Amino acid sequence: ATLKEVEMRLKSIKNIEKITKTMKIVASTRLSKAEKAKISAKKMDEAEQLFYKNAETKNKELIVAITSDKGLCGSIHSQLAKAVRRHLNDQPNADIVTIGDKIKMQLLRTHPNNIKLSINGIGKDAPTFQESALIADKLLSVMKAGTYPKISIFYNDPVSSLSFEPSEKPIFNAKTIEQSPSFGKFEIDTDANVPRDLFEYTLANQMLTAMAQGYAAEISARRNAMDNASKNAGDMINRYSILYNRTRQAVITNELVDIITGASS
Amino acid sequence: ISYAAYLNVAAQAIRSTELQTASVLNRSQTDAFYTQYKNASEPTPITK
Amino acid sequence: RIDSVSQLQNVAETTKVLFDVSKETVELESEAFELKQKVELAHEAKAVLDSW
Amino acid sequence: AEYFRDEEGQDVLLFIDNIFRFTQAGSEVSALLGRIPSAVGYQPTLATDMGLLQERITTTKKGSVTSVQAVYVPADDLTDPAPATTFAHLDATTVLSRGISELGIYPAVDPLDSKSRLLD
Repeated sequence: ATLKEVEMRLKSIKNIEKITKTMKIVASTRLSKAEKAKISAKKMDEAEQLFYKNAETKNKELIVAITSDKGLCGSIHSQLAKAVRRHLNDQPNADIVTIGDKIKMQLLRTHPNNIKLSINGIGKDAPTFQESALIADKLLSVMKAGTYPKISIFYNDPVSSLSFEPSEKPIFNAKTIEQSPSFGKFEIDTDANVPRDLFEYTLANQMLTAMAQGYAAEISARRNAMDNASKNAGDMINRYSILYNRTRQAVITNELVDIITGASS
Repeated sequence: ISYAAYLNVAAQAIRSTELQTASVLNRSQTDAFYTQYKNASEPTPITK
Repeated sequence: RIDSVSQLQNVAETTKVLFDVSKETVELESEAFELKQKVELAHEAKAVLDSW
Repeated sequence: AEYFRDEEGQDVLLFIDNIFRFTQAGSEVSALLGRIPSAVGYQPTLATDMGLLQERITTTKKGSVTSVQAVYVPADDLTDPAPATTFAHLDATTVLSRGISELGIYPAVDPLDSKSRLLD
């Protein structure tokens, strides 16, 4: 009546609560793995950053960002979208490679000359080297990544275990090594063609590092967002409990008048 | 092909001796697509 | 330098056209008052007559 | 209101606070008179009794009659027959509710619960 309609909606809230509980639990298990991977990646990459630093640097233009194909995990997807957008104030038509289905849809609106290359099937998978390598190799061929003066990579940095701030680092072009302040303490002749090779190899290694942070940030956000969902859903359970209790009394009292009027007559 | 795609293959051979864990195989084996794109317009996906 | 100086000259002349025209329109509202009065009086006469 | 309506052709208004209180009074008298109360508590003679005042508020060619009427809603249930049976006898409403009152929106008129016969 009113009654059954109360009871079913309270159920709906319950089922929702039950699934967000389930999720947070599965999120905690994934998360541990995620953060451990990210130390190793950062540390490996860091050994290259040491070079890039000492060497110094002089880093259209490309944008990469890394996100989940699967929807829901917090505001990971659209806070990441604000930061892409910030750097698309340089050139409005600049070419975005979307590792992640979600961000692509949103960007395609804001400017349509952005989506050029896109990937798929990353979101259900971990930050593993194979994915990064193939995409890097394809980035050279399709998109001609070695032409660019700037390459920039976006991810969401897992700031503290309860937060994520969208963050960046620049993949350094082959061009940087050559003309940078010091290449005299990284002297060469014809012993190797270090730029064209060192560049390729750091496309995949820096991009991987970015996937690892992003993954750790996403799974962390997800846990927190679902954690908050249970709370807000609980609050509705408790209000709807007052609704159920009033709904039950009303049905019984209105019903009594009916039997009484009949009996009198 | 790239210098780092050749390292990648070298890494692939290395994933199989049998002693190696599940994650190792994933750093060396993925079945995915990559959505080809141009313009809005899309050529259809192909396996990465 | 010529660009600035020309604007002053050209602008200074033409704004006088709007300054006169605008106030003339205000003069028209005095004549408008006679129009308004005729409407009041006719509405008044019509109203009584409908009642008749 | 009718003298102004009939004899004179001069403009009328009506403001009412509340004609729910007319309905409320009917429920109170109902038992004593010799009627058997219908469900909720409202009179078994509600449509006929309601009918007579609201057909004595009606436009004639002797003059138009703009009316503004107010209905007091008890327990805020609008699904009770005394508030409900009024809408049929209405052209327009601008329903006011407790919820929009809490939200701080004054006037408290529901913006999704307003209707008119002048809407087209």
